[PDB]
Amino acid sequence: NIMSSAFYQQIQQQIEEVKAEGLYKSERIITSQQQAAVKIASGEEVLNFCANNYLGLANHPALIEAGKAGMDEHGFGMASVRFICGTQDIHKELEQKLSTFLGKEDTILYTSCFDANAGLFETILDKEDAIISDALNHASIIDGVRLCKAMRFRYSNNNMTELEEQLIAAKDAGARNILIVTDGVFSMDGVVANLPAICDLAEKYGALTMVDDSHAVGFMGKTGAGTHEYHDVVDRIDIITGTLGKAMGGASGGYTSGKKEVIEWLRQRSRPYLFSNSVAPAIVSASIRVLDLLQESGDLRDRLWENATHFRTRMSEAGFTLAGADHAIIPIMLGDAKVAAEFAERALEKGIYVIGFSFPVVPKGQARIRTQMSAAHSREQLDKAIDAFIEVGRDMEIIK
Amino acid sequence: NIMSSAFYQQIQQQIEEVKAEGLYKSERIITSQQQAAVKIASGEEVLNFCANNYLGLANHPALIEAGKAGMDEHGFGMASVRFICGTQDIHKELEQKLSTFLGKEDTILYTSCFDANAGLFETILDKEDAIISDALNHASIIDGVRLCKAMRFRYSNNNMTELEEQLIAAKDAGARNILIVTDGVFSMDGVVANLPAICDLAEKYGALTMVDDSHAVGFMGKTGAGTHEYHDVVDRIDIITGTLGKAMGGASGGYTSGKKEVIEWLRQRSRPYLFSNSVAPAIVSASIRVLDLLQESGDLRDRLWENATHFRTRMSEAGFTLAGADHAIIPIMLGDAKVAAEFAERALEKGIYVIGFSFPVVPKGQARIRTQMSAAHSREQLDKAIDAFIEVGRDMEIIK
Repeated sequence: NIMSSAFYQQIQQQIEEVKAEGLYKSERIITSQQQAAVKIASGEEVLNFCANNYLGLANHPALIEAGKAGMDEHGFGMASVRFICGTQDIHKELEQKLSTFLGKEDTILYTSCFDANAGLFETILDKEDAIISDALNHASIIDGVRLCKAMRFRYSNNNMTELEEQLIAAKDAGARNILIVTDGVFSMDGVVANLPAICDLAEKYGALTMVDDSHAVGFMGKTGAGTHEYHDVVDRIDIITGTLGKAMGGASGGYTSGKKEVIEWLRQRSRPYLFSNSVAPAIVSASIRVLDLLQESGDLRDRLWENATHFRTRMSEAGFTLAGADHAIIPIMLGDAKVAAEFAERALEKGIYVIGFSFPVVPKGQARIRTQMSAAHSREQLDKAIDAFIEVGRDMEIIK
Repeated sequence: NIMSSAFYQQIQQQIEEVKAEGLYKSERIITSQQQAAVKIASGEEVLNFCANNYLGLANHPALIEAGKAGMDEHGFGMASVRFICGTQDIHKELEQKLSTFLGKEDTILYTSCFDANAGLFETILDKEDAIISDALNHASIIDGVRLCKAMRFRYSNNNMTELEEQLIAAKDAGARNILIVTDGVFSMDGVVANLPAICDLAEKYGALTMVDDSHAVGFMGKTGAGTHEYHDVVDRIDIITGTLGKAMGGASGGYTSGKKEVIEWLRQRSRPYLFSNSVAPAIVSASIRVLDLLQESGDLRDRLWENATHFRTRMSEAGFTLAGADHAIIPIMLGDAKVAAEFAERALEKGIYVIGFSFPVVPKGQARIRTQMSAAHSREQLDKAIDAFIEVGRDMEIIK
């Protein structure tokens, strides 16, 4: 417009500062499908070690055929919200299937877990209530709590002592309902949350439990229901949120599961559910097929855990410092941010695709490179990757 | 448990209160594809007049086959965000295609327009800035503004005088940047916003303009770019948000379009873009096919507008009071809430699916039934609908 010139100038300045601080996120164009071997625009094939394709279902032919079948049987889109004319039979079918898979009474579907978390806390909790969140919760949970008028309390990561202290402070504040929100798996450390201690403190202080099993559902546990099956704390965890964009396929969608009263109140008052388009029939059909496929074979889970144990053993032997325990997310702790950036660059030169993270996302100087295992990797590709990692670590004067 | 029971009991009380006021939203299961004739679980075929399938693309065979082609070429899902390893070539292709279709420099894709509005205001405007919103903006815009630390200003619907007053109050308040947010089409009145007067006031007071063309893109305008093409105010509107869940297919997805600096800053800082899964390849391929198909024939637009003119003329003759102008949304103004509910029930008995709206969404007593035209309706089905509507109006002592 007129004054716009100054406005965009400020934005450009900010962008340039982001480039100066070394935090500019650049997207790498992919020309192939989502699998273990990915083709970039430069023509090179690289081994992908930074995708949430834990079970390799993002290119599974059964899911592709189920999506085609869904598009032929129920159409491409709904072009309406759920309560008007966007609810098909496959939606309720997937909801019942998810409720039985997770062991809850009912579920409600969103187009993403971001909107599932955003539309939960404000719909349930008033000013009288209180929310107690782990300090390292996901950004969607943080924004959803920001939309909630409840009393807000945080406790440092996995510090059950601070959790009990904040519970006491919540009771003293006169809180009606108290909700404890936590990720099932902290997506930057590869550590599973201490669910038994949380449930015990909840029963001690009479509080509700919410778990975000986005990085857990599909393979964590005996049936892969999530971390609530990992610690055997089903029926003690009240609300469970999750996504389909991780192990459960990798397309899109989210869900919230709990007793029918909460789910009805969500269908009546959750703003993303009322003012956003319904879930596409292809994704719903593919997710139903995902649930069936996970009921048919635990082979992919065993492959993933074998890959994880092999990676952890071979990388711990070579002198690398690894974090986390008992999960497909294995971070390589590097310390300095520039070291993490150079490690990612060099590993890309050797044909391995990884991503490092520094200050605004993880503390300084605890810079790390988050490698993510996958059931699509074979020990040929795994060993090629691990060898490349050890080569880069030796070249950078890291491991000796 | 115990406190769980009390919590769910209070929730049940709230649900029962919602049922007492006659505001319980119930979902009707659909067994057929999304088209003009929809089959419910009771076996009946009904004519749908409450879906945003303006061009009938929700069941278009070209989009279904293009989605199958996309799933075969680029997979089912990405299982990663855009800046990690979720950006394919088709994503950037669709972004450039949309930027040229809308006449903007660049676009950015989200999994829904809800997240597009939620991730815009907080990313751009600080406390130094100010936002001036139409009092009747969509819920997604409201939630996005709620996340912004800027000064908040409202002006009554289409009241350019109050808009100028709030612009003056914002300049006097010392606002650095001022942004005027508005829907292109108000989805409850069928009225297009007074974009020329808004642009004139913005140029007078040096303010940015944002338009949410969700109910406009695809058919409003000469090429269907949106209401900014309707009023010929491209380059005068700075930012445009929109969805693909309406005329552009009806599946899911959203976008924000503007100058390249803003889109870069969004790719670097928009929280839903950084912490939510990328758009599925099927939807992206189908949207590219949508843009091509809309550039290949203006037949669907002509069918939609012919249906709209026929409906408005024949319903205005029969004595009905219709609102709106120059849009596929035609509200039948009924006044009383019980009248709107009974009209919807009776029209459902006649085999027509419509939805009425009363107090918390539209003023009392301005109850209305929002009929939405579609290029999938044929004059056979359209005339059957209008006959049913006139029958209901005669039975209810409304029209005489």
